[PDB]
Amino acid sequence: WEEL
Amino acid sequence: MKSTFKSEYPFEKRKAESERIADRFKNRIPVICEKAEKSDIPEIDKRKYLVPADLTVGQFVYVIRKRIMLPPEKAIFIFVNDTLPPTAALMSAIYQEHKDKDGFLYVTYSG
Repeated sequence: WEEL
Repeated sequence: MKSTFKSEYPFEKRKAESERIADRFKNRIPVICEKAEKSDIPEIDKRKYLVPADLTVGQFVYVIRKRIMLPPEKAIFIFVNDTLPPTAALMSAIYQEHKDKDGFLYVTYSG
């Protein structure tokens, strides 16, 4: 996942 | 045969993710962002995003942009169930109004  | 996120994981496994996230992350919205089926622009294999409730569409779009090195000249658009939300829209608002029954919010992009 990518935390924006 | 589809090569999406839903098609890759079964409903039950998807919801499992939604919940663990809503559990281990209080202020985050789980977003699945996929390329518009018949769109030409680049396709990223990274589609799972943890977005802050106050993130805006305009900002989310900017992200996908850099991510796929979109020439600033070229255009890109985000969709939520055939709806083209305005760039000022907050992701939290969109989530309440359109989260999927599996717990995620599915967005799509194109040019």
